[PDB]
Amino acid sequence: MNTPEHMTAVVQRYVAALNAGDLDGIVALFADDATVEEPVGSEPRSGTAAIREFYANSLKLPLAVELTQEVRAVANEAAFAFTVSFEYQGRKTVVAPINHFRFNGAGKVVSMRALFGEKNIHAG
Amino acid sequence: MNTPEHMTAVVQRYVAALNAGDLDGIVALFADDATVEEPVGSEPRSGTAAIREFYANSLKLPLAVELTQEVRAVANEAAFAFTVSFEYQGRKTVVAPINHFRFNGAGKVVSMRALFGEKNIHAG
Repeated sequence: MNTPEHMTAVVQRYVAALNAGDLDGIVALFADDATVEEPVGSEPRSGTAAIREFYANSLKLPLAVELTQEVRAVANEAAFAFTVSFEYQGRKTVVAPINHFRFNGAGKVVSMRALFGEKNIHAG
Repeated sequence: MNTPEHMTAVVQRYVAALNAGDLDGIVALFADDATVEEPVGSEPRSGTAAIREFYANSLKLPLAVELTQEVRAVANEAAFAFTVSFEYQGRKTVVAPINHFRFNGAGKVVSMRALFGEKNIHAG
């Protein structure tokens, strides 16, 4: 099993890499065969290439990401609440998802699911 | 597909039924083939009898439960952050999970998974 300390450090590093626009640092947290489903209910992206492209695309505008409560981490999984803020054409948006990671035996993320709907998308 | 507003009202009903110690009102939110897994990594309880027993066990102590952020709801799923406190012989414990619900076509909860570990629990 993963330790909660490792899974919590990863979640913190994810947030910091998003804030830094550090694309390589984000992708390095994932397994080679990982999948990302964001938002929940959309079609999943699988493998390094598609995941790197997903994050490259999510970083087209500067993002401010804040973890907004403690990380929950138990049994090879972690969940966390956060916000992502950005501005486009003079309009600010703040999105507030809950993300879920599952980790493999080597401590890499094998699955990310980002759960948020239209009610979790707010004005800046 | 479920509505985010139906899912959100069920999360609030759940929380309200826990606070009132209303065992029937909790179990009525679940499908008769639902599974509950709390904490994540423990053996899942499946079906009405086991789900009623699971909540009867939770309700052996008085609970104070409150949502601590807005509910996330999309597709057929919801996730929520909350705290639960309870007291046994004058000693109080507070726990901060993130729960995830999946709902069926009829709007009942077909699966609840509760993520938290010892780092999210504070006794006395």
